[PDB]
Amino acid sequence: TRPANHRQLTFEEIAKSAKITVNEVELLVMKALSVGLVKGSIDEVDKRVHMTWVQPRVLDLQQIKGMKDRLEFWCTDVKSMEMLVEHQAHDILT
Amino acid sequence: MPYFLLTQAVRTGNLAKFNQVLDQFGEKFQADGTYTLIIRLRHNVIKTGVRMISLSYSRISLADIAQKLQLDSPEDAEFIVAKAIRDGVIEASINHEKGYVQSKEMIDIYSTREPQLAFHQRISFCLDIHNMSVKAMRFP
Amino acid sequence: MSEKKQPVDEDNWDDDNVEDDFSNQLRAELEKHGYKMETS
Amino acid sequence: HGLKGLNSKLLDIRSYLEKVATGKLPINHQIIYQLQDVFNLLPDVSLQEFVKAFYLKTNDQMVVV
Amino acid sequence: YLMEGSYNKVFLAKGNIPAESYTFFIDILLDTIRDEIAGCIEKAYEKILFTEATRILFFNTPKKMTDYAKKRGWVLGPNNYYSFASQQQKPEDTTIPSTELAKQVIEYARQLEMIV
Repeated sequence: TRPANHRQLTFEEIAKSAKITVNEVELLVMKALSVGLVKGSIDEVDKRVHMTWVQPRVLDLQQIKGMKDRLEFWCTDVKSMEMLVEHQAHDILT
Repeated sequence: MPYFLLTQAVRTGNLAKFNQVLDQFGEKFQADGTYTLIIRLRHNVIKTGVRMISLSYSRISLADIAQKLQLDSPEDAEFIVAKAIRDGVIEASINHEKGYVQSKEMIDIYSTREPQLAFHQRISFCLDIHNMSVKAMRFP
Repeated sequence: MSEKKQPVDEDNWDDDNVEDDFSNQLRAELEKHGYKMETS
Repeated sequence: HGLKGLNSKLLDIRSYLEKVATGKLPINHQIIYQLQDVFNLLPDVSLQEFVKAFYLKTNDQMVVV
Repeated sequence: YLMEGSYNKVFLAKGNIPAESYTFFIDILLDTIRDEIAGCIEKAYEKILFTEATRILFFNTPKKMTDYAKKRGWVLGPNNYYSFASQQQKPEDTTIPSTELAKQVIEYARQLEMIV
């Protein structure tokens, strides 16, 4: 849902949403590692659960609108500065 | 020879040795007309003396460096270190009670920062000489 | 040059650059560092 | 790579917005958003989320320069 | 003496001067020295006691140091002055220059293409 990253997550956030105790967060997130929805290893010093990859599920009308916001934003940002690569460096090529 | 031992007294922070050089060797300096610096070079040597100590030590106390550089008083030492920070000479923090000066090692200059940024001026210096060699080659 | 203004107006020498640092600082030194034995 | 990469980006994102409007199905489903979310390993959105890749950014340019 | 700095030694030499007519200029020499007590002494020191700053400013309890408590800000502490917080502003300095480092490679790689 979020664009992240904001990849590594704090245990208190999992203890908020999933409302699970601190001692049980291990079994929780590590079981998802075997299921395959997330491969992210867990950082157990600060007890923060790090995420890798992602599992997409279905879609919603607000997801397409949320897509065009953060998807085309990659299109308008890169092509804008890509013209800067085309502009200045077209003289040294010719 | 009169101008030789001068710089030998610049490497040291002694006032009695520096003033004796000005008295005996000041006659040779009259023909050069270099007397403009001798008043501001006293402030230059005290920066070399404190840089020698600050680079050799992590922490340097104002009371220990007082008589070692013979500033003789705590109050003018607070004035020198203040102007040393104003000139960007020293990074030392100072804890004022009596007081004393407690500094720490300055780092993070590292590798990825200074050398590659300086190499921008090095290569721009070298690539211009490539043109200097071509221009000199075009005459023959 | 010889033009313009300037005409009007191993060795031990190489080690003397470092050797003069011994003259104004810490002598050589044997006697003093030899006296520090029985000091403390 | 920016031209041909981001033009199909705009052509599809306009047809994907057209989905809600008309032409539904294709729902698709699900292949559209699935690999789009594989593209989402890095978005990269504001700003670049490179705090871990920042020092590593110039560190790859370290020896090249 | 301004490089000592003075402050003290200047005012002692201000006791006897021929001068002559310097009386008007030594009053402006005050103001240009007086505003340096705030500028020179910090940054950066931790805490300097009340009467220690008064020793340089002379007088007894002038409104100049009261104007300093306003202007500096900085801190007005009881029987002491503080540099909080802290020492000051805690420069990181910035994580942004990683951007301009990529900008430096732009023209640098262009200079490699100019030779070519």
